Amino acid sequence: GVAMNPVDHPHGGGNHQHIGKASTISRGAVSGQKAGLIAARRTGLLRGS
Amino acid sequence: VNVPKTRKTYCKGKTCRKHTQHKVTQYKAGKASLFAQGKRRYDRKQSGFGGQTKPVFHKKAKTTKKVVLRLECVKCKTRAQLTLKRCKHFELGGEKKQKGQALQF
RNA sequence: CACGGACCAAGGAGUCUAACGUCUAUGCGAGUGUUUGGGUGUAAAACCCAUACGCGUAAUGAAAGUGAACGUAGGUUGGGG
RNA sequence: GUCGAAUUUGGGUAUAGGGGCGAAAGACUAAUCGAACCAUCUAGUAGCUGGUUCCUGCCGAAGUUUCCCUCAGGAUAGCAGAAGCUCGUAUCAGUUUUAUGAGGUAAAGCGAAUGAUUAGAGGUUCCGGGGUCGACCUUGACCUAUUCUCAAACUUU
RNA sequence: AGAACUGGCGAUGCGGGAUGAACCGAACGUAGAGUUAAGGUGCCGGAAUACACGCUCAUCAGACACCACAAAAGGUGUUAG
RNA sequence: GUGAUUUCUGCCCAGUGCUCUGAAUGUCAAAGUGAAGAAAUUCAACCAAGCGCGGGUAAACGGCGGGAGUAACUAUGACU
RNA sequence: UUGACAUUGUGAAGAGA
RNA sequence: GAAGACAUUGUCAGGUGGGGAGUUUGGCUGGGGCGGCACAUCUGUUAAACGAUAACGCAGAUGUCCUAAGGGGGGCUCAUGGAGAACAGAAAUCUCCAGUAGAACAAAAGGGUAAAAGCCCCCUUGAUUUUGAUUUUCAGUGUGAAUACAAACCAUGAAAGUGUGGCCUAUCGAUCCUUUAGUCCCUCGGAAUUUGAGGCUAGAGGUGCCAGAAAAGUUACCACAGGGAUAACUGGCUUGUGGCAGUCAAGCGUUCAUAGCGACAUUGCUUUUUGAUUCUUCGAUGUCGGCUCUUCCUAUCAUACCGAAGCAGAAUUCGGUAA
Ligand SMILES: NC[C@@H]1O[C@H](O[C@H]2[C@@H](O)[C@H](O[C@@H]3[C@@H](O)[C@H](N)C[C@H](N)[C@H]3O[C@H]3O[C@H](CO)[C@@H](O)[C@H](O)[C@H]3N)O[C@@H]2CO)[C@H](N)[C@@H](O)[C@@H]1O
Ligand SMILES: NC[C@@H]1O[C@H](O[C@H]2[C@@H](O)[C@H](O[C@@H]3[C@@H](O)[C@H](N)C[C@H](N)[C@H]3O[C@H]3O[C@H](CO)[C@@H](O)[C@H](O)[C@H]3N)O[C@@H]2CO)[C@H](N)[C@@H](O)[C@@H]1O
Ligand SMILES: NC[C@@H]1O[C@H](O[C@H]2[C@@H](O)[C@H](O[C@@H]3[C@@H](O)[C@H](N)C[C@H](N)[C@H]3O[C@H]3O[C@H](CO)[C@@H](O)[C@H](O)[C@H]3N)O[C@@H]2CO)[C@H](N)[C@@H](O)[C@@H]1O
Ligand SMILES: NC[C@@H]1O[C@H](O[C@H]2[C@@H](O)[C@H](O[C@@H]3[C@@H](O)[C@H](N)C[C@H](N)[C@H]3O[C@H]3O[C@H](CO)[C@@H](O)[C@H](O)[C@H]3N)O[C@@H]2CO)[C@H](N)[C@@H](O)[C@@H]1O
Ligand SMILES: [Mg+2]
Ligand SMILES: [Mg+2]
Ligand SMILES: [Mg+2]
Ligand SMILES: [Mg+2]
Ligand SMILES: [Mg+2]
Ligand SMILES: [Mg+2]
Ligand SMILES: [Mg+2]
Ligand SMILES: [Mg+2]
Ligand SMILES: [Mg+2]
Ligand SMILES: [Mg+2]
Ligand SMILES: [Mg+2]
Ligand SMILES: [Mg+2]
Ligand SMILES: [Mg+2]
Ligand SMILES: [Mg+2]
Ligand SMILES: [Mg+2]
Ligand SMILES: [Mg+2]
Ligand SMILES: [Mg+2]
Ligand SMILES: [Mg+2]
Ligand SMILES: [Mg+2]
Ligand SMILES: [Mg+2]
Ligand SMILES: [Mg+2]
Ligand SMILES: [Mg+2]
Ligand SMILES: [Mg+2]
Ligand SMILES: [Mg+2]
Ligand SMILES: [Mg+2]
Ligand SMILES: [Mg+2]
Ligand SMILES: [Mg+2]
Ligand SMILES: [Mg+2]
Ligand SMILES: [Mg+2]
Ligand SMILES: [Mg+2]
Ligand SMILES: [Mg+2]
Ligand SMILES: [Mg+2]
Ligand SMILES: [Mg+2]
Ligand SMILES: [Mg+2]
Ligand SMILES: [Mg+2]
Ligand SMILES: [Mg+2]
Ligand SMILES: [Mg+2]
Ligand SMILES: [Mg+2]
Ligand SMILES: [Mg+2]
Ligand SMILES: [Mg+2]
Ligand SMILES: [Mg+2]
Ligand SMILES: [Mg+2]
Ligand SMILES: [Mg+2]
Ligand SMILES: [Mg+2]
Ligand SMILES: [Mg+2]
Ligand SMILES: [Mg+2]
Ligand SMILES: [Mg+2]
Ligand SMILES: [Mg+2]
Ligand SMILES: [Mg+2]
Ligand SMILES: [Mg+2]
Ligand SMILES: [Mg+2]
Ligand SMILES: [Mg+2]
Ligand SMILES: [Mg+2]
Ligand SMILES: [Mg+2]
Ligand SMILES: [Mg+2]
Ligand SMILES: [Mg+2]
Ligand SMILES: [Mg+2]
Ligand SMILES: [Mg+2]
Ligand SMILES: [Mg+2]
Ligand SMILES: [Mg+2]
Ligand SMILES: [Mg+2]
Ligand SMILES: [Mg+2]
Ligand SMILES: [Mg+2]
Ligand SMILES: [Mg+2]
Ligand SMILES: [Mg+2]
Ligand SMILES: [Mg+2]
Ligand SMILES: [Mg+2]
Ligand SMILES: [Mg+2]
Ligand SMILES: [Mg+2]
Ligand SMILES: [Mg+2]
Ligand SMILES: [Mg+2]
Ligand SMILES: [Mg+2]
Ligand SMILES: [Mg+2]
Ligand SMILES: [Mg+2]
Ligand SMILES: [Mg+2]
Ligand SMILES: [Mg+2]
Ligand SMILES: [Mg+2]
Ligand SMILES: [Mg+2]
Ligand SMILES: [Mg+2]
Ligand SMILES: [Mg+2]
Ligand SMILES: [Mg+2]
Ligand SMILES: [Mg+2]
Ligand SMILES: [Mg+2]
Ligand SMILES: [Mg+2]
Ligand SMILES: [Mg+2]
Ligand SMILES: [Mg+2]
Ligand SMILES: [Mg+2]
Ligand SMILES: [Mg+2]
Ligand SMILES: [Mg+2]
Ligand SMILES: [Mg+2]
Ligand SMILES: [Mg+2]
Ligand SMILES: [Mg+2]
Ligand SMILES: [Mg+2]
Ligand SMILES: [Mg+2]
Ligand SMILES: [Mg+2]
Ligand SMILES: [Mg+2]
Ligand SMILES: [Mg+2]
Ligand SMILES: [Mg+2]
Ligand SMILES: [Mg+2]
Ligand SMILES: [Mg+2]
Ligand SMILES: [Mg+2]
Ligand SMILES: [Mg+2]
Ligand SMILES: [Mg+2]
Ligand SMILES: [Mg+2]
Ligand SMILES: [Mg+2]
Ligand SMILES: [Mg+2]
Ligand SMILES: [Mg+2]
Ligand SMILES: [Mg+2]
Ligand SMILES: [Mg+2]
Ligand SMILES: [Mg+2]
Ligand SMILES: [Mg+2]
Ligand SMILES: [Mg+2]
Ligand SMILES: [Mg+2]
Ligand SMILES: [Mg+2]
Ligand SMILES: [Mg+2]
Ligand SMILES: [Mg+2]
Ligand SMILES: [Mg+2]
Ligand SMILES: [Mg+2]
Ligand SMILES: [Mg+2]
Ligand SMILES: [Mg+2]
Ligand SMILES: [Mg+2]
Ligand SMILES: [Mg+2]
Ligand SMILES: [Mg+2]
Ligand SMILES: [Mg+2]
Ligand SMILES: [Mg+2]
Ligand SMILES: [Mg+2]
Ligand SMILES: [Mg+2]
Ligand SMILES: [Mg+2]
Ligand SMILES: [Mg+2]
Ligand SMILES: [Mg+2]
Ligand SMILES: [Mg+2]
Ligand SMILES: [Mg+2]
Ligand SMILES: [Mg+2]
Ligand SMILES: [Mg+2]
Ligand SMILES: [Mg+2]
Ligand SMILES: [Mg+2]
Ligand SMILES: [Mg+2]
Ligand SMILES: [Mg+2]
Ligand SMILES: [Mg+2]
Ligand SMILES: [Mg+2]
Ligand SMILES: [Mg+2]
Ligand SMILES: [Mg+2]
Ligand SMILES: [Mg+2]
Ligand SMILES: [Mg+2]
Ligand SMILES: [Mg+2]
Ligand SMILES: [Mg+2]
Ligand SMILES: [Mg+2]
Ligand SMILES: [Mg+2]
Ligand SMILES: [Mg+2]
Ligand SMILES: [Mg+2]
Ligand SMILES: [Mg+2]
Ligand SMILES: [Mg+2]
Ligand SMILES: [Mg+2]
Ligand SMILES: [Mg+2]
Ligand SMILES: [Mg+2]
Ligand SMILES: [Mg+2]
Ligand SMILES: [Mg+2]
Ligand SMILES: [Mg+2]
Ligand SMILES: [Zn+2]
Repeated sequence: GVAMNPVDHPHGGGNHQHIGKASTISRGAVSGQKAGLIAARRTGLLRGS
Repeated sequence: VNVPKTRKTYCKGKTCRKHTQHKVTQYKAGKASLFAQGKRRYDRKQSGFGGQTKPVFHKKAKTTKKVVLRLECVKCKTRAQLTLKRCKHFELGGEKKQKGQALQF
């Protein structure tokens, strides 16, 4: 999605390739806004066994 | 400005037309009841769909507001309204200044 | 060294409508308007007509209201005839 | 460039316009795509370009005032045409004369105020401060009459 | 670039400035004759290669408002003072 | 999201988001109750999520400084 | 998503100013 | 079997909601933008001796402040300087003389004022009621501000008088709505009483883009109507800037102004620099450099002929006719 144009995906903002706003979306988010880490409780590398 | 809490001025009371003593208060506007016709016309407009209807002011350039002095007749009880010029600070019954005083402390 | 126009013919752009202002012509005139309708007919014409209605004959107040002669319907100064 | 596989391909079939479809170019969706094609609302609105059809006769402008989300536009007054009407030299006049006001520009003034500005001379500080000596000379500060040159925001005149 | 006053151009041809929005002269029905303006009168070109006193010789002389540029500084060129 | 293999992937959760069987009365609708009223109404209390508070979270979006002291010529600054 | 009202019937304890 | 008056379905209510829908995102402007306010105003000057008068002209100022810094009376006279007094010194408080304003009057500036308009003290609330007229701006509308009255009712002083805010020139606000006071008034139209509401007059809450919309961005994916009223090449005026050259000759050059040079100044040219401007072209004049080729300029690098030298020769340097 970060590779598309803004029409095709919220990520699709260009001129560099970056998401530009938090990649963690709410649960109460609306169809069409939900892309990326959806209900995400936490994020990043864990190493939790 | 500093104004006194009392002044002797002409009264329009039909019982006494002459300079009387007046309790000098300051104006504050009322609660603006919901049943004034405009407000129930507005709430009509405001309903349904179509979002905001009457405008919403934004561009305000005023620092102050004009100070309206209500004067209540001590005897005949009838109130009259008087308005001041613009001021940033207004106190009624403020402490009169005094000349020649040592600059304090 | 700004734009349209290679040429010819034909076509090609301030209209009608409703409500109005000034002005003018006309009818009648403190009145006026036959044509909604009816009568009538040589039949969309022409001719004719009741009741109404519209505007005018009073203004002024937001409104309840009130409602225009002291005087040859006034005084002074002009004024054509 | 690739050429035995994410290979090339027929036909059948599916997804349709703020929709599809996209190994992502805003690409593709019938020579049409940063929103298809068709008809209608639609003679859409245009302070913006363009055009606007016979002849003669008389008169004859404006780009200024004020207000405007006013500055390529309006309203407004002015300039202009027409229609006239009341009267017949009543009244006037982009002119002078005489009488009587008002003005502070040009010029002028700075040994007048103000502000600026060159030069000496005289006179108190007996110094503001240091020296020469167990009070005399420099420095400045003031003061007096002079001298050169200035003013849109100086000025008697 | 921007004000003041008036005159103009625009909206206007005519004669003059060769040429030309705005300069000079003059403003315009159709014509004849006379006279002029501004400008001209060697030849182009209508009009004295007119009269008069001087000055000027330039191996880019100069030649007429607006107007189509030249300065300081020099010259034992020549002229007057 | 990143983009084979190898190797490594640091610091920062204050912000913007995401997330939490985390303290609260702080704010907080409509229905509901209470008070006053002849009623229309006014006035209160109580109160959901949310906000507000608190916790976590950067292979979430993203961030990684300006100053000065300081070692025997100078210089630099392992040090504060 | 949250509350209310209605779909909405039948019972029991034990608690709130 | 599970599940159970939960849930689901329904209707309101609060929250969330660029996923989606609309819409919007000033003006002036030596192009736009950025800045700025020349957008509402005030003083001085520009302004050309009535009045008016422009530029993003020059020096400044305003969105305030004051129960007195308003109103009246009275006494008094201020800047500043000289000469004089325990500590007391430059600076304390006291005195006399001088003192046309050289001070003060909120503030910008200008004007105005000396038995005051200043300082000081005394009393008051004309910073009030009513409602018209007049001046500035002007359309002779509004608004702001102001002037002279009338009708009341007050202050002040012995009084005559003066006072309708601040000595004068600036210090501000429509309709719609809300709101408060006033008249105790009108109306809710089948008739009444109360509550509520709607009026009349007068204030306030504000529009500073100040005659008064309710408003964020991006587009190199772009679009339309126009514009040479307008920027980005040429060309045109200008020549500050850039380039080139004069004049005077203090000085340089051992000596010696000028062989060769040249400060302070000053007169110029040029348009292969850059600006300034915005006339031409926006229904289109192909935008850098190079290559190629022609021709012109001369402010001459070489070459021909020369003059000068601080030219012995050699070299060099200055110059003339030369493109
Ligand atoms: N020659 C005398 C001088 O000039 C004048 O005197 C007289 C005339 O020269 C002067 O004429 C002036 C004229 O200059 C200029 N146009 C101004 C003004 N409009 C004229 O004056 C006249 O104007 C019109 C009539 O024309 C009248 O309505 C007006 O009342 C009258 N004063 O009008 C003056 C009175 O009739 C000045 N008053 C004065 O300088 C002095 O007397
Ligand atoms: N006023 C009458 C006229 O005065 C004229 O004379 C004028 C001048 O001569 C005279 O100037 C005198 C001067 O003469 C005398 N020697 C010195 C004196 N200070 C000057 O005085 C004048 O100038 C000074 C400024 O210099 C001003 O401050 C002063 O007010 C002014 N009057 O001032 C006079 C004007 O005030 C003529 N004599 C004549 O036309 C007639 O008499
Ligand atoms: N040159 C002397 C010194 O310079 C100044 O003073 C000089 C001037 O300022 C002063 O000039 C005169 C004066 O003589 C005379 N008596 C009084 C006059 N007002 C002064 O005027 C001076 O100032 C005014 C502006 O205020 C100027 O307009 C005027 O041109 C100027 N001369 O006199 C001095 C000589 O002309 C200093 N004030 C002072 O130290 C001392 O006098
Ligand atoms: N080379 C061998 C000889 O030397 C000769 O000698 C010449 C050179 O040494 C020197 O000439 C110089 C030259 O060096 C330099 N590069 C150019 C400069 N313009 C010349 O200058 C000379 O010659 C020119 C033109 O002829 C003259 O106008 C000038 O007066 C003269 N000084 O000066 C001599 C001529 O005056 C020539 N170079 C050459 O022709 C001859 O055969
Ligand atoms: Mg892309
Ligand atoms: Mg998006
Ligand atoms: Mg992006
Ligand atoms: Mg990109
Ligand atoms: Mg890119
Ligand atoms: Mg990347
Ligand atoms: Mg990335
Ligand atoms: Mg987002
Ligand atoms: Mg009485
Ligand atoms: Mg409703
Ligand atoms: Mg609703
Ligand atoms: Mg009042
Ligand atoms: Mg007032
Ligand atoms: Mg041309
Ligand atoms: Mg065109
Ligand atoms: Mg053409
Ligand atoms: Mg063409
Ligand atoms: Mg054609
Ligand atoms: Mg053509
Ligand atoms: Mg042909
Ligand atoms: Mg008619
Ligand atoms: Mg028939
Ligand atoms: Mg009738
Ligand atoms: Mg009566
Ligand atoms: Mg009678
Ligand atoms: Mg009469
Ligand atoms: Mg008579
Ligand atoms: Mg390849
Ligand atoms: Mg191969
Ligand atoms: Mg296929
Ligand atoms: Mg469709
Ligand atoms: Mg759309
Ligand atoms: Mg679908
Ligand atoms: Mg593909
Ligand atoms: Mg793209
Ligand atoms: Mg096609
Ligand atoms: Mg296609
Ligand atoms: Mg394409
Ligand atoms: Mg598009
Ligand atoms: Mg299609
Ligand atoms: Mg087709
Ligand atoms: Mg049409
Ligand atoms: Mg239509
Ligand atoms: Mg229209
Ligand atoms: Mg326009
Ligand atoms: Mg506006
Ligand atoms: Mg045009
Ligand atoms: Mg007109
Ligand atoms: Mg007329
Ligand atoms: Mg006179
Ligand atoms: Mg003067
Ligand atoms: Mg003047
Ligand atoms: Mg002068
Ligand atoms: Mg003089
Ligand atoms: Mg003075
Ligand atoms: Mg003074
Ligand atoms: Mg001396
Ligand atoms: Mg005299
Ligand atoms: Mg000009
Ligand atoms: Mg003039
Ligand atoms: Mg002229
Ligand atoms: Mg004309
Ligand atoms: Mg003419
Ligand atoms: Mg001619
Ligand atoms: Mg000529
Ligand atoms: Mg001519
Ligand atoms: Mg002349
Ligand atoms: Mg001849
Ligand atoms: Mg001549
Ligand atoms: Mg010439
Ligand atoms: Mg030329
Ligand atoms: Mg010459
Ligand atoms: Mg000469
Ligand atoms: Mg000579
Ligand atoms: Mg000689
Ligand atoms: Mg001689
Ligand atoms: Mg990632
Ligand atoms: Mg990649
Ligand atoms: Mg990391
Ligand atoms: Mg953080
Ligand atoms: Mg955080
Ligand atoms: Mg946290
Ligand atoms: Mg509630
Ligand atoms: Mg309940
Ligand atoms: Mg929860
Ligand atoms: Mg903690
Ligand atoms: Mg951050
Ligand atoms: Mg830094
Ligand atoms: Mg650091
Ligand atoms: Mg440092
Ligand atoms: Mg450092
Ligand atoms: Mg250091
Ligand atoms: Mg240390
Ligand atoms: Mg150190
Ligand atoms: Mg060290
Ligand atoms: Mg060291
Ligand atoms: Mg360090
Ligand atoms: Mg260091
Ligand atoms: Mg540390
Ligand atoms: Mg629910
Ligand atoms: Mg519940
Ligand atoms: Mg229930
Ligand atoms: Mg239960
Ligand atoms: Mg959204
Ligand atoms: Mg949108
Ligand atoms: Mg603009
Ligand atoms: Mg913009
Ligand atoms: Mg700007
Ligand atoms: Mg105005
Ligand atoms: Mg004003
Ligand atoms: Mg003037
Ligand atoms: Mg004047
Ligand atoms: Mg007095
Ligand atoms: Mg004195
Ligand atoms: Mg003085
Ligand atoms: Mg006073
Ligand atoms: Mg003053
Ligand atoms: Mg004064
Ligand atoms: Mg006096
Ligand atoms: Mg009296
Ligand atoms: Mg009075
Ligand atoms: Mg006032
Ligand atoms: Mg108001
Ligand atoms: Mg009201
Ligand atoms: Mg009342
Ligand atoms: Mg009733
Ligand atoms: Mg009723
Ligand atoms: Mg009532
Ligand atoms: Mg309002
Ligand atoms: Mg508004
Ligand atoms: Mg505006
Ligand atoms: Mg602004
Ligand atoms: Mg305006
Ligand atoms: Mg947009
Ligand atoms: Mg540009
Ligand atoms: Mg130059
Ligand atoms: Mg030039
Ligand atoms: Mg130069
Ligand atoms: Mg050159
Ligand atoms: Mg020497
Ligand atoms: Mg020599
Ligand atoms: Mg340069
Ligand atoms: Mg142009
Ligand atoms: Mg140009
Ligand atoms: Mg063209
Ligand atoms: Mg073009
Ligand atoms: Mg072409
Ligand atoms: Mg060509
Ligand atoms: Mg092309
Ligand atoms: Mg170019
Ligand atoms: Mg030459
Ligand atoms: Mg040579
Ligand atoms: Mg060379
Ligand atoms: Mg020698
Ligand atoms: Mg050599
Ligand atoms: Mg050589
Ligand atoms: Mg040379
Ligand atoms: Mg050649
Ligand atoms: Zn009373």
